[PDB]
Amino acid sequence: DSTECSNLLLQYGSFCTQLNRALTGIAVEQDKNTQEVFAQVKQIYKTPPIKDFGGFNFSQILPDPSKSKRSFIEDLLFNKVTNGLTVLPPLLTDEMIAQYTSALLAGTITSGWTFGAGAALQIPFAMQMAYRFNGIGVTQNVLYENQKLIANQFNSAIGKIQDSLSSTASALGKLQNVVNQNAQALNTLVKQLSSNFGAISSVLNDILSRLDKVEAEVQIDRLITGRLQSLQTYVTQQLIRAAEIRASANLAATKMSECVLGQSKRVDFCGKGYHLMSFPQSAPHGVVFLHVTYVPAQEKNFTTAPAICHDGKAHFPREGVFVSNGTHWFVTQRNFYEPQIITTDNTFVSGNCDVVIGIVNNTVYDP
Amino acid sequence: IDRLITGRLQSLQTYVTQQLIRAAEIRASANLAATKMSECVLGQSKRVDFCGKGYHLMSFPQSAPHGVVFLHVTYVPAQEKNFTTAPAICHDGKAHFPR
Amino acid sequence: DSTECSNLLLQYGSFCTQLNRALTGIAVEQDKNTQEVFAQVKQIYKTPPI
Amino acid sequence: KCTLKSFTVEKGIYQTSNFRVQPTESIVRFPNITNLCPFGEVFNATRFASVYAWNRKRISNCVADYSVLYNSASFSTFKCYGVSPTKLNDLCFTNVYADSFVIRGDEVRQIAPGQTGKIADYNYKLPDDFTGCVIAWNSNNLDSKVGGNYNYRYRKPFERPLQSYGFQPTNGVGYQPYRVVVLSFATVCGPKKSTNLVKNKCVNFNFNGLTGTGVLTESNKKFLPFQQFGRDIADTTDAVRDPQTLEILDITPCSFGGVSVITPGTNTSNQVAVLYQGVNCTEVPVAIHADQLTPTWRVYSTGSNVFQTRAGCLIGAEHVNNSYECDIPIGAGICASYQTSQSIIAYTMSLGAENSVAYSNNSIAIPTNFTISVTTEILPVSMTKTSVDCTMYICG
Amino acid sequence: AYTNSFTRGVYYPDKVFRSSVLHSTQDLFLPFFSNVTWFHNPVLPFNDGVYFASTEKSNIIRGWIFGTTLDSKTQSLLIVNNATNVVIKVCEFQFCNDPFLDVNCTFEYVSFKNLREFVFKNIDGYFKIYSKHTPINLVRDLPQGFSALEPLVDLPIGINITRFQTLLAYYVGYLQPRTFLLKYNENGTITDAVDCALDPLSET
Ligand SMILES: *[C@@H]1O[C@H](CO)[C@@H](O[C@@H]2O[C@H](CO)[C@@H](O)[C@H](O)[C@H]2NC(C)=O)[C@H](O)[C@H]1NC(C)=O
Ligand SMILES: *[C@@H]1O[C@H](CO)[C@@H](O[C@@H]2O[C@H](CO)[C@@H](O)[C@H](O)[C@H]2NC(C)=O)[C@H](O)[C@H]1NC(C)=O
Ligand SMILES: *[C@@H]1O[C@H](CO)[C@@H](O[C@@H]2O[C@H](CO)[C@@H](O)[C@H](O)[C@H]2NC(C)=O)[C@H](O)[C@H]1NC(C)=O
Ligand SMILES: *[C@@H]1O[C@H](CO)[C@@H](O)[C@H](O)[C@H]1NC(C)=O
Ligand SMILES: *[C@@H]1O[C@H](CO)[C@@H](O)[C@H](O)[C@H]1NC(C)=O
Ligand SMILES: *[C@@H]1O[C@H](CO)[C@@H](O)[C@H](O)[C@H]1NC(C)=O
Ligand SMILES: *[C@@H]1O[C@H](CO)[C@@H](O)[C@H](O)[C@H]1NC(C)=O
Ligand SMILES: *[C@@H]1O[C@H](CO)[C@@H](O)[C@H](O)[C@H]1NC(C)=O
Ligand SMILES: *[C@@H]1O[C@H](CO)[C@@H](O)[C@H](O)[C@H]1NC(C)=O
Ligand SMILES: *[C@@H]1O[C@H](CO)[C@@H](O)[C@H](O)[C@H]1NC(C)=O
Ligand SMILES: *[C@@H]1O[C@H](CO)[C@@H](O)[C@H](O)[C@H]1NC(C)=O
Ligand SMILES: *[C@@H]1O[C@H](CO)[C@@H](O)[C@H](O)[C@H]1NC(C)=O
Ligand SMILES: *[C@@H]1O[C@H](CO)[C@@H](O)[C@H](O)[C@H]1NC(C)=O
Ligand SMILES: *[C@@H]1O[C@H](CO)[C@@H](O)[C@H](O)[C@H]1NC(C)=O
Ligand SMILES: *[C@@H]1O[C@H](CO)[C@@H](O)[C@H](O)[C@H]1NC(C)=O
Ligand SMILES: *[C@@H]1O[C@H](CO)[C@@H](O)[C@H](O)[C@H]1NC(C)=O
Repeated sequence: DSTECSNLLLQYGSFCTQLNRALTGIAVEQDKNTQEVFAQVKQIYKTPPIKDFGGFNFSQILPDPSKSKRSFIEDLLFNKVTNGLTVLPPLLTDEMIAQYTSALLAGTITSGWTFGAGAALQIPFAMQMAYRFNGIGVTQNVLYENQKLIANQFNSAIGKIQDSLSSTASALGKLQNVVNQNAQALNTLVKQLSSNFGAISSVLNDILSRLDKVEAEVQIDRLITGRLQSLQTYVTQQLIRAAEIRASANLAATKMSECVLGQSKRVDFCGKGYHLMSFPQSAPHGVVFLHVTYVPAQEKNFTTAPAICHDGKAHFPREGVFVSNGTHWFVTQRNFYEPQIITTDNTFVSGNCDVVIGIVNNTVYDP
Repeated sequence: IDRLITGRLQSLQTYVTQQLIRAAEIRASANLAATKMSECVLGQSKRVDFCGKGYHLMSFPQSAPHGVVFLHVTYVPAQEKNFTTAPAICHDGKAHFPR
Repeated sequence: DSTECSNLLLQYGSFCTQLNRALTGIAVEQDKNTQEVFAQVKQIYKTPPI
Repeated sequence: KCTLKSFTVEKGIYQTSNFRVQPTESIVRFPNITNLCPFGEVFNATRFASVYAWNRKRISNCVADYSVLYNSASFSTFKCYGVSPTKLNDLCFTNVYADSFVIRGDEVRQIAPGQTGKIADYNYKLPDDFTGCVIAWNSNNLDSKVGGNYNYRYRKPFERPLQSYGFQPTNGVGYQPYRVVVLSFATVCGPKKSTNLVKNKCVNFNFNGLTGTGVLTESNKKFLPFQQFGRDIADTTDAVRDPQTLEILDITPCSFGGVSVITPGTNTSNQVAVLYQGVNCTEVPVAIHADQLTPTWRVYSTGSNVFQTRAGCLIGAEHVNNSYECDIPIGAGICASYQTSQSIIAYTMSLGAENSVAYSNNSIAIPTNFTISVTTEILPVSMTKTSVDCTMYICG
Repeated sequence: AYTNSFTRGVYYPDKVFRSSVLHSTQDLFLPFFSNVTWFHNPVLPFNDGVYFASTEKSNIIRGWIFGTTLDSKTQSLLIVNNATNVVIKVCEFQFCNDPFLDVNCTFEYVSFKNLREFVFKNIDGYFKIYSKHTPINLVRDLPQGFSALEPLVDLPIGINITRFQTLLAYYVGYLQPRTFLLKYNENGTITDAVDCALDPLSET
């Protein structure tokens, strides 16, 4: 706010204007990035008063009216993150962001993927999980026969996440680095006001009070040059950093469209194992996904053969693999051991026994 | 003259640095457009909301200045009815599930 | 390695530190890129002899 | 229009200016002034020694009362080699060399510093470079002997052409005997003035020579006894001790922020609203174009439904009770638009219609029809190509 | 004879309040764990400035002399405590081995169970004194504990001090230009410090 300096700053033309046009480009983009991720839902879905989701217990990630009305886990995520400069508010408040994570979650719980392709269609949650099992090649009878075990494995796994997020902050390092980088950059920009840049003092009122004008203008132009270079260094760094955050916001928007609104078959995209579903939770400066996956866990060895010989015909399985326990032969679904008797209706024919390497002799049953 | 050489060189470095950052922003969009053409136009993508909202059927490329426009054909369900449902049926003491 | 020059460079303040910090962050990132691409495997699986 | 360099404006919000509250007055504080230099210890002794041959010594490490010395008629005359005594009241030296002694006025007229004659050259040696003055009174009142000037020699300041002075006892210091003295140059510095101390207003300030502008406020920091300034993490001064009243004042910035203009395009209307980003509406009618500047500007400062938001003070836009989709964004969930008879309105934006999905453990909904839908998507692919001959851009 | 200086001899470098923060600064400091000379007066060089201390239960130390020679040639600081006040003058004093007790003049001023510590330095012609007082159990060496010396006196007198001596158990160490990281507590006292050169961990 020194006028004698501001008159010299006019000599430099449009530099102290295209800087503001660049930081304005950054500032709008942060609201756009936030809207690409969360605003994928057309209507604010809300959960029923009853909670009979087939034995699954979402109460730790659904909204809590005693909390904004965030979930239990969203409160952990909000707790574990911790000179002419102006910070500006985001367009969406944290109370709006928590309504979008609520709506996405209430849609996914009551209506599966259907709200991502039209109006939300209600479905019983045990039947929704049978569709998620078919999506990974495990036959839907496997869910209903094991539903109370599967519900308890899910309920148990959510409990471990609360304990992990309670016990250490070290998981949220990706979000805490954004906060630390923003603070570190602004402190560095302010610290550089104290530097001389070869001028007789870094305090502008010293120069103006101690020197005659023809000498003072030479000193002030060093401070102008140093401070302008120190501000251009900050703005250039912020443009490079904002492109990294945009590449992450595009990935997060894609993870939400594919993992939450559907069932992605892209390997390791929605966490390790075969993907079942995922749930969004909000956090400071970002988003958290709870990816739910099916992992097979107790293998046995079996003998196998690519085909079977009956009445000269070579038989192949329709949807499964032939296996033996050493004395008998069965056809089995590939992702979970459920042996079935080998019949004309589990199999199909092509040609005779001569061409196939490793074909074996067994009875194929006719119902 | 050295002040003008210093000022004009710094003014050109500022332009070239912003164009290098803007070029990377456009290349990330060109790699996306090249992928939308390979997956949506040359195929039928199962990736939810990749090739338009609704279930994807096909899409058509149209040119535009400095870019490309995709016309995404999609299937959207309508006019639902409520029904009673059950996960399985008991016939002769055994549980049936739909294929 | 001139002392007379180094004492002048201190008056430009924090530029040298943030250059050293930028190239250090660049250097660490190359090891993370190389880890994420190749280290996707939980055990060193080995081929049978036949 | 001048911001965009265009006569036609598309719909949006444009930052056009910065608002910055001005300092209302200036506050100056220095300690309760003490240890003034005893100039009377020179100038009250002016009858004593021989003015062509006396010794002289430094006055130093005590405050130069030259402001009072300029106003006070403490001698029959005074004259200076440097500036006037009012200008000397702003100066300092390691010491002022000084002496007092009487002489015949025909010689003593040469004893003003920078003058002609044998005094300023030697007997009262003081060129025009002497940072100070000489002053005198008639010695015929007491300093002269029964024979006049014969009690002393006549031609440093008032200190060693000297010979036994001939001035007769019957007359004043301009030719007959003068009782006289002189004094001229980090320690002999003039006193520093001070004002009252003002709180809770944006002021310019100076404490002990530390300077700034800000809102001074009462504060609860506990400095150690010898500490005088407080600093924030990023070097920034944020508290001071008043040297007259040893309690601590906090320094806070004078309020400032971006000014943005909210507009439907010039095709739709010339009505606008203005947002003072991060300002509190109480502070707004200050610094830039405000309540004074006619129906062409004061409409956007004084009235037209002034309204307060978490983004800043907003002027010219009506607050509305409904919610709608966000047309032009403002911040913290506020958006604005031009609506029906038509005006600019500001409202909390609407996320979408709310919907209870009719879930129960045995109900499913199945679609009985479909719509084919064609969705447009647009993507950029290539910039305009360029190359620049910097030899020609730089040197022409 | 010599002793380990431990972490003694930090002092507040400026008249500024800072709270709950770590501040990094370069100044003339006593290096940590340096060798400090011990004595039972002998005439010593002043170098860049002196950390001085004594262990007391008797009040037998009464002052100091500083200058080039302090015998009629030129101005020299005589600094004395007489238990009524501290007394200072800068005269061209003339005396024997010292003006010790029975056990021009351009400026003047007025103001084992215990350890008394001081730092004396000259910068820009300002002669500066920092001080502290504490009880002790180690009547034999400097205690292995941390406390910061705080300013007293700050005189614009500009004299070329190059030698000094005590006026009648006491310890001498020399300041060196070093970088220190200083910890300010919630009340703006210095409460810990790192001598940045001391070891690789201190550089870290
Ligand atoms: C869902 O799981 C949560 C625990 O993760 C259950 O909440 C606890 O319930 C017991 C018994 O009412 C209380 O003692 C605990 O204090 C509850 N904990 C919390 C954090 O509220 C909850 O009861 C389960 N709900 C259902 C429907 O199974
Ligand atoms: C391989 O699987 C078959 C069918 O499960 C087993 O055959 C049955 O064995 C039980 C006794 O374990 C008998 O009671 C049944 O009558 C057998 N059924 C038939 C059709 O033979 C067979 O034991 C299994 N082999 C091994 C080594 O466990
Ligand atoms: C599978 O069964 C067929 C007969 O159904 C076996 O083929 C015959 O095997 C005998 C003994 O080697 C020969 O005498 C016949 O000439 C074979 N006939 C044919 C058409 O090849 C066959 O060997 C059995 N396969 C295995 C692996 O045991
Ligand atoms: C399969 O059998 C081999 C030995 O024949 C053994 O090394 C291997 O661990 C077995 N695997 C399982 C899953 O039992
Ligand atoms: C496996 O290899 C053995 C030894 O060469 C061979 O006899 C057998 O037919 C092969 N079986 C299959 C299924 O490839
Ligand atoms: C489905 O049934 C519920 C009551 O069970 C009703 O509220 C809802 O409007 C019905 N929806 C449709 C599409 O018929
Ligand atoms: C300054 O002088 C006033 C009286 O004029 C007195 O009340 C006040 O305590 C003094 N303050 C200091 C710091 O000497
Ligand atoms: C804007 O309005 C003017 C008339 O006021 C008209 O001539 C012009 O074509 C309009 N432009 C657009 C883009 O609508
Ligand atoms: C400052 O702004 C708040 C709202 O942020 C308002 O309630 C308050 O009255 C304003 N303060 C003054 C002194 O006008
Ligand atoms: C909006 O409604 C509230 C009551 O909920 C009322 O106090 C307020 O005056 C209304 N404002 C407008 C602009 O209608
Ligand atoms: C399905 O919708 C179309 C319009 O999209 C309508 O013409 C047609 O009659 C509907 N058919 C049925 C069976 O409802
Ligand atoms: C000097 O001090 C160091 C510790 O800093 C010590 O190792 C060394 O032995 C000392 N030298 C003498 C001569 O006492
Ligand atoms: C006394 O001070 C003068 C300068 O003011 C100097 O020439 C002289 O040598 C000094 N004498 C002594 C004894 O310090
Ligand atoms: C101690 O010094 C003071 C001046 O600081 C003086 O008045 C007093 O007489 C001195 N007393 C002794 C015992 O030297
Ligand atoms: C101090 O001594 C140095 C030479 O050692 C000399 O340059 C300087 O002028 C002296 N200053 C004073 C005040 O005697
Ligand atoms: C800070 O100072 C107050 C008195 O001003 C004292 O009561 C408190 O114990 C001190 N706290 C610390 C951390 O030293």
